[PDB]
Amino acid sequence: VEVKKFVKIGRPGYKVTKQRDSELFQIDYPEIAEGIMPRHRFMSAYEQRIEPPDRRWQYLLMAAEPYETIAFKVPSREIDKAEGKFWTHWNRETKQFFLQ
Amino acid sequence: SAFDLDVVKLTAQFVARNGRQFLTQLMQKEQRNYQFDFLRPQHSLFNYFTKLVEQYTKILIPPKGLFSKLKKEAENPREVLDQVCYRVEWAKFQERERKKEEEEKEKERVAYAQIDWHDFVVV
Amino acid sequence: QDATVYVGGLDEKVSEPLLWELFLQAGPVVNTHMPKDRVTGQHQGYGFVEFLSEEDADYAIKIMNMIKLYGKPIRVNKANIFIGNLDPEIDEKLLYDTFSAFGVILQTPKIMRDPDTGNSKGYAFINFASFDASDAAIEAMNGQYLCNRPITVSYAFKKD
Repeated sequence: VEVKKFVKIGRPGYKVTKQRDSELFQIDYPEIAEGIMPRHRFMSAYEQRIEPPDRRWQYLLMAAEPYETIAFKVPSREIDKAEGKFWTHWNRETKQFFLQ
Repeated sequence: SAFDLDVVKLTAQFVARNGRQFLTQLMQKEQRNYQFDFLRPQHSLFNYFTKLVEQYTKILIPPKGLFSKLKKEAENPREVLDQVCYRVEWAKFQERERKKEEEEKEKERVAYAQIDWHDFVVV
Repeated sequence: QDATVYVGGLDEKVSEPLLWELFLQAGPVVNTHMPKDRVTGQHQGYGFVEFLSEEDADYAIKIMNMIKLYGKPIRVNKANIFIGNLDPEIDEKLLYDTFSAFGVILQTPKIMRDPDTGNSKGYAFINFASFDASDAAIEAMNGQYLCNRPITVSYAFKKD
């Protein structure tokens, strides 16, 4: 409750770059100067501010404390894993966030 | 489980005297109709066989007792006490690093459970 | 207790002579026991089949394991995260292997058992290493298709 109320929200413009891999998205974020890594989570389209019709898909959204959350819709059922400690990385030297 | 451990120790003793990575005394034995399931890395015994091969390679070191004699660990209790104190300090530093990693994971879990998940933006 | 096999996951179509008739091909089932509830007055899904020999009970436990009887996962056995509606065919090692795909387990999990039979109660408790594995279990495992039983993973204790 204390961390959610003291979180500043200016909502800057994020820079996401997707690429279809085969065996992965790159989000360019500014310097946050904190140890809190940006977290990704997959949610449903049933909850919204206006609740539009025909919403039956899922969206993976990455969020950070000084920046706004960037969400990408996934029409497929399961093609990857949205876990944080499994297939995600955050280089604080170049401030590059990657998720596959 | 004594026969399998003895076979793993014999394989680690025969593989440590090799002059190359693939030119060993166990690679030619696989083609000589000798069943050895511990050579494949898919088995759980391969992780112990690799540690046995590493111990056999460390038993062939020049300060391991082949052409030299240890004097600090064998004739100085103060050096052993200093090594034990350094190991205790390294264990305390590893415990402090694990506690710092647990605190960072708790802070990340507190920050992830307090962010707004309704502000979705698709660009 | 050794000659008797505890069966779990019985629906309303299964009855007391029906389990003895189904277990007659495995071995000489001498008696069948079904504990009745106090509020509903019916079986709670768990029962016992007392046979004559222990080899027949072992064959019934190795033959009728994880079977689909009356649309229910019936299985015979030798008589902070909370998981509900779990199948009795899984063990503690099987639950630890199933929970190892999501996250790392801190120790061996434990499953609740009935004070009368002692095979399976219906709920279990498992603890993860960190909160990320608990969030991955609440996101993915809370609703995943198990062995003919829809499980439900939830948080045991949460502070607002």
